[PDB]
Amino acid sequence: KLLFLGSDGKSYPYLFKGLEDLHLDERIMQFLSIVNTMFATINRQETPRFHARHYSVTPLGTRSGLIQWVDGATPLFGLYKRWQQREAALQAQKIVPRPSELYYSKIGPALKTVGLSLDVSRRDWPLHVMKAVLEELMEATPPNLLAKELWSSCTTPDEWWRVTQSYARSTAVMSMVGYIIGLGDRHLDNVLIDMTTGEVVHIDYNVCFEKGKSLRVPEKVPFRMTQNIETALGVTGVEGVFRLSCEQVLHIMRRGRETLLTLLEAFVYDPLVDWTASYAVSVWKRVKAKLEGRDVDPNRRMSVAEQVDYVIKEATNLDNLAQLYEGWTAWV
Amino acid sequence: KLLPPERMKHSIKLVDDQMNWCDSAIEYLLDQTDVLVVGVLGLQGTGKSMVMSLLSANTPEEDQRTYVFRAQSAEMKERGGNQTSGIDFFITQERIVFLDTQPILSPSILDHLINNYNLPHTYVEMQSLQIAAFLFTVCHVVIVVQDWFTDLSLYRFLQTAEMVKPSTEYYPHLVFLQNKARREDFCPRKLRQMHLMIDQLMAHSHLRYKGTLSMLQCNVFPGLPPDFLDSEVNLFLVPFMDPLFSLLPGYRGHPSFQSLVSKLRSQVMSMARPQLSHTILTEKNWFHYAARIWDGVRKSSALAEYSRLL
Amino acid sequence: LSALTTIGNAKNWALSPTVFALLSKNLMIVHSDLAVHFPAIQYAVLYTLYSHCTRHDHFISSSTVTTATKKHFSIILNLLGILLKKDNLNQDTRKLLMTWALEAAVLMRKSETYAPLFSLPSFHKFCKGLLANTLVEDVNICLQACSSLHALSSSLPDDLLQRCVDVCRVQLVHSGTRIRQAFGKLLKSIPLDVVLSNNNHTEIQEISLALRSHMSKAPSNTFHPQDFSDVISFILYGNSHRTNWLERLFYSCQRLDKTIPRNLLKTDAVLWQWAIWEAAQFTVLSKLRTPLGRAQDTFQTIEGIIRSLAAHTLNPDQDVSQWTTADNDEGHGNNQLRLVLLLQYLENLEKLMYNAYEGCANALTSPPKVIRTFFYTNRQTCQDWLTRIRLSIMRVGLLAGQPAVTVRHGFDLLTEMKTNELEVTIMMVVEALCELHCPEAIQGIAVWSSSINLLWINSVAQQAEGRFEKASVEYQEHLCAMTGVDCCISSFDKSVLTLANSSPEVINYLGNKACECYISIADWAAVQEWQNSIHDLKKSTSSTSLNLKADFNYIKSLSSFESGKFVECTEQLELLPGENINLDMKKLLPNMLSPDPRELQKSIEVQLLRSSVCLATALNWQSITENVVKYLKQTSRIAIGPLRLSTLTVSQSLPVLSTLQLYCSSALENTVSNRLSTEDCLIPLFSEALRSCKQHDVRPWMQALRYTMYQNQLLEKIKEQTVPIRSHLMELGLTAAKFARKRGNVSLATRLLAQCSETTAQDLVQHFKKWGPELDIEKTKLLYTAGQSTHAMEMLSSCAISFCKSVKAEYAVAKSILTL
Ligand SMILES: CCN(CC)S(=O)(=O)c1cc(Nc2nccc(-c3ccnc(-c4ccc(NC(=O)NC)cc4)c3)n2)ccc1Cl
Ligand SMILES: O=P(O)(O)O[C@H]1[C@H](OP(=O)(O)O)[C@H](OP(=O)(O)O)[C@H](OP(=O)(O)O)[C@@H](OP(=O)(O)O)[C@H]1OP(=O)(O)O
Ligand SMILES: Nc1ncnc2c1ncn2[C@@H]1O[C@H](COP(=O)(O)OP(=O)(O)OP(=O)(O)O)[C@@H](O)[C@H]1O
Ligand SMILES: [Mg+2]
Repeated sequence: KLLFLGSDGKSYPYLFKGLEDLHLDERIMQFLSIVNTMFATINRQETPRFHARHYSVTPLGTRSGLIQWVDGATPLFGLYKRWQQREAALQAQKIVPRPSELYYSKIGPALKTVGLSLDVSRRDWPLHVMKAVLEELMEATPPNLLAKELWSSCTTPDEWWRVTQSYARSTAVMSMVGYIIGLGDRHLDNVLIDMTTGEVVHIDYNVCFEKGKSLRVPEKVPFRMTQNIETALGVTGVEGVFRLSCEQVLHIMRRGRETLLTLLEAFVYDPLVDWTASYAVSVWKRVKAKLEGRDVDPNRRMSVAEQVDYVIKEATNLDNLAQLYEGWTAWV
Repeated sequence: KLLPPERMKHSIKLVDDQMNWCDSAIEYLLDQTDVLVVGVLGLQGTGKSMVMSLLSANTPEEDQRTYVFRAQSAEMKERGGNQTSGIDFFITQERIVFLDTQPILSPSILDHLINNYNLPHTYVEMQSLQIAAFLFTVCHVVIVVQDWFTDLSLYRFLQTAEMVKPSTEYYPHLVFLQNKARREDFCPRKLRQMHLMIDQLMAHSHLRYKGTLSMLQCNVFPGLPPDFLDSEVNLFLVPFMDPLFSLLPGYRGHPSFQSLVSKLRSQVMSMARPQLSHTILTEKNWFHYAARIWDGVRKSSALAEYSRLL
Repeated sequence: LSALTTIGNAKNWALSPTVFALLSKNLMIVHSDLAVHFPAIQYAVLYTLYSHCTRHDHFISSSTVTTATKKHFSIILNLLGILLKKDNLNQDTRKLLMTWALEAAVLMRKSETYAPLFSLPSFHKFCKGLLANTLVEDVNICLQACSSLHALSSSLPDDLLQRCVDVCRVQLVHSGTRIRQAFGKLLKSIPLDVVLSNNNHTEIQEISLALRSHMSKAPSNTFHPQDFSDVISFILYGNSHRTNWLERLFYSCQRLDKTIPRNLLKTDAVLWQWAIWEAAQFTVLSKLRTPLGRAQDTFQTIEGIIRSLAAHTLNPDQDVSQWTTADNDEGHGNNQLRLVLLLQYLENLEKLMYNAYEGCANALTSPPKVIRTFFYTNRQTCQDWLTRIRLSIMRVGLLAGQPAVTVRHGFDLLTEMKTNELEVTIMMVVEALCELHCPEAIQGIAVWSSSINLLWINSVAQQAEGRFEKASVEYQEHLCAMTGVDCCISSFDKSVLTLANSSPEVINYLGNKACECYISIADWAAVQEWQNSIHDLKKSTSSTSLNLKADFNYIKSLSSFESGKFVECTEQLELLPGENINLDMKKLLPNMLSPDPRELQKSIEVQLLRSSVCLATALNWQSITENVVKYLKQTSRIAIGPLRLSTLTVSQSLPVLSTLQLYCSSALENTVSNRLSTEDCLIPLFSEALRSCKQHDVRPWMQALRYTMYQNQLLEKIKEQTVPIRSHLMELGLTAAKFARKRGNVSLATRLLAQCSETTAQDLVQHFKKWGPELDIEKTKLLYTAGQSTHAMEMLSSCAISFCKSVKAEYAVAKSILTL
């Protein structure tokens, strides 16, 4: 991490990246900018702006790279860490365990009681055991970690309402963009919240284009729809501004999918992009199928409302959140 | 059932002109804590009364005939006499105590005492020392007003007064106010000399005359960097009373009088309030403590020792 | 430098280094570093340059001698902009620069031949410098900058006007008096297409950032009990017992031994927020042992006041002491201010209590161990008290016109109720959301509640979007299906309208909403029919609980005024409360006035109507103008209350009704003194709002049309030359018609089209088949929206045929062909 000074005496930090190609990140950022450009017209008659926060990255050859630094954003893992510290301090009167240790402390006795052991492979594990462990873990972490944070970070009720609406719209836009692209590995350290405006910004754009399904522990959820995220949207949940915003975003993307497909095709035929790090053709076909609405169907074309409902249901069922990586923190 | 006790319209006399206590300020005091005490010191025509009035409950646009602290009149200047006598008392609505003070070593008091110790000359000096010590032991801050720069005799008097004070030692903050400033005195070159002289003339004063009330940070000098001064002491300057091209006013070279007065008032009000004795005190407790201190200072021993030396 | 004036001030010397170039480019080092240690040299150089330039009219005519001075004005403007943009200037230098800038500006618009000089970049730099030099500690400098900006208000781009709007908004609430009036006039001189824009305000953002930074800091524990007592006395009773006291209090509450910007210390909004936060912090940190009483005494007092306000909200005929009666027009605004401060104080208290018993992360500092250990054991009592007073808090928030407070409280109450007060909470939350124009939240709540009879929420959701016709039809259908008797009234075809777009409390709410819906679209006949139907239903059902809360006298007065019958309008107005009709000025508003903004808006409208009828009767010059001008001036001064209150909180927007009322009052004040002889007597609502004000309903244009038709009719009683209002009226009517059609209001759109052209589908077809092309296109669009697509397409084709042989045919032929 470095620091630069401009003509206006402004501090512009950056970050170095060696031995890691950043050619794909530049294309991803360009795609995000093009997508955000489509919301210019709809932003003229709507208080919550339809924008997707992103940074700029520039490669310095084949392995080096300079990534911009975004300040003012706080990661979501900080809230959980602070809550754990506060709970430990309160319990002491009358360090904190890591997510892996905490998860194992509960998955051990359950497996021992059901008849299996920790030596068994993760794939050959009962579903009821994992579901019970997840339910027991969620009952301990309160869902007001993010809602109360935004409420306390404001000054007046009007400001609170404005930031709440902006946060809901930003979350919906980011979720739809991630689902279309196929971004994965969205843990608490890869999501940042801006207390000044309530917008959400991502960080690591590495596991994308449906790359998390081939890992050691595949993930099926399209985006992160944890308990805290849902509670921070209000009492309604995902049936208020979130659903409408998602539908509007999908309508905008589907109306102008020609330019997105052309940009993706151009990205595929790029000699400076290292896809392996016919794969590009498969990725383009998957993106085209998702945009056309035929995500999971032989020939039936799902509508915008049906697609939103199916995606939301697939990202909230307990059958998919239990069988996930320990570091993903599905209980907070 | 929570209305304020009362509002003071004019300052009262805390100490009679005969160096006698006047217990008549308890009617306007409460049982609240964290009180601030401000005192003033200066020569005869420096303008301590006007400064105290403008800093307590007055505005420059108001008239001098309705000030909280009586000021010198035009008919009095021609006779070369003083106006303020004894010690005054006044408390604003913010529970801030202001204490006035008669001129020290002024010829008016001497002349008035001529037609009324070995000679009637050391009495004025001792009265001035008594007032200085009292203000240095029962006040949170003391402001010294100087008509002209470098009198060369006020520093020695201040050191002597602090050396003969009544009594983990407490030393109130000292503020150097230069009244009736001119354009020549509002230059960085002269400012450096002023600060250097003030610092070198009070190297072993033991008082807090630096690190607080820095006019450099009060936007007085826009492009003057803080490093330009070796040691910025607490010194403030107060100026004298204050188709389209032809209507341009004259060039003064110094900020407006109202702006500087407001800045000085804000800085004085936003100052610290350290503890005086080894216990917490309230308004009534502070009044009783001040009365006891004055009584002890009157019948003190160090004063007699200094008296036999003159 | 002084000796050089002999040749510098010559009256017409061909030397190599020109005096202008020597004092403007050669001596450029005096402004870098010499201006800090030796400002006299810089002042002398600037003074001689100004004296030399003022004798040649700043070289405007030129922009031998003429050719040599062909680039002097640009250099002068660039120099002024660069110098003003600096932050290391002296008082004398800044004053001289401001005087020079003001002289140059006033000079700029005098000619009608200097228009091209507004496109060069130096002008933009000069404007930027003027805008960046305001908002300073000096008052005279700010006044000079405001006057200069107000001089050449026109000819500026949208960026400069947008920044000026934010500057005026932040300066509207100042401790002084001249600054407020100057900025108010400057703001009034800006068109509505920019004031009502949804652009972000930078000044408001900085204010919010400063407040957030101060709140995130550790507690100071310097707020004395006397300060808290004074604040409480001024909020609950209105008597502060202190003779600019906020700044003095803030300064006295600071410490130098142990960081809000100084320029922001002159604003009353920041000081009020700081005082409220400090009071809440003192109350929480003192174990609720405030001088007001014991721990329970404060809770009982707040509960009693909130309950009294809630009870008064149900029935306006209550006359709450110290909250509804004032002594003049100044106390009325103070009442609303006190109520807003009370709500903010309650919110801050709740935040502090939550942080005390639970804690935050990177937002608020953890309180001491004693405070936490005390609030942890007594958390249940606090939660119970908050839940018990939440119902009343919602009503109080709704009365004060603060839907955010009631929405937040309703959400918290709904969340706490995880186990017959469920319907009232949903009703209040729905109404609050409708006031904020958030149909998505309403739909979400409807869907959420459907999983627990409550199908009428969709009607309010549709109404929040601006569809009054569909909302009213749905309201009537729901009332008829829930009551059992036919409560329908005459209206437009249900099929065409749809194609285009059991408790007494619920019945009363639906009836009141329908009445308000009819009043919004300005349908007097519909209101009368609805009233008759409501009376018949109540008499045939013995409800004994339904009662419309709307003064019918005001509606009758509005109908009479709009119809042109001033004789009956005066008689109707003679019964309304308040001061008598003009034939004393400070106390215009009547006593026993509730703090509800609706009442204030009604009073302002009544005053405007009284002034209009008085002027019309007096006309058919200081005979009846000395009093009307004062009346309008007071009305305009009182109408600025809501705008000033909006700045107290970080709202990022301004009310539309209040802004329009203020603009209408200003227009009337200008027309009474000018007799329709200047362009300043017209409303600034132009067609430019079509592409920048699409987030507003059709109500904004109703007031503009109501006050414009009056002037149009009054034009027939003036013999002297006047301003052309026909074009303005036609443009305003067309824009309103487009806005109404976009929302499906076919009934109102038909009326607007008929008025501009001077209940069945066939009626529109048989009645319709500079502003010519626009009117034809609008008619075709309306016909298409009504369902007759073939007729609309045929008419558009014919219009295109006739437009192809026109003179310009630039924005008409292309638009018609694209639409077809
Ligand atoms: C609390 C600890 N933190 C969170 C982890 S943090 O880093 O310290 C922090 C981060 C921000 N925000 C921020 N802004 C700009 C950039 C990054 C950032 C950080 C780390 N990695 C990347 C990264 C890496 C690899 C690739 N590329 C590929 O993977 N494949 C091609 C792309 C991006 C980017 N983060 C704000 C505050 C803080 Cl505290
Ligand atoms: O009535 P107008 O002022 O002429 O607006 C029309 C049109 O309105 P309609 O949908 O009622 O025909 C659309 O306005 P919005 O729906 O965005 O509010 C807009 O875009 P769409 O037609 O795609 O909806 C655009 O029409 P276009 O984009 O084809 O140019 C615009 O026309 P103008 O910009 O030429 O005025
Ligand atoms: N800054 C100033 N500019 C102009 N005139 C001033 C200024 N300060 C004081 N004066 C005037 O000069 C005189 C100074 O006497 P003032 O009443 O201010 O108090 P003083 O000199 O401390 O009095 P005392 O003689 O009691 O010590 C008054 O007439 C006052 O109006
Ligand atoms: Mg005096």
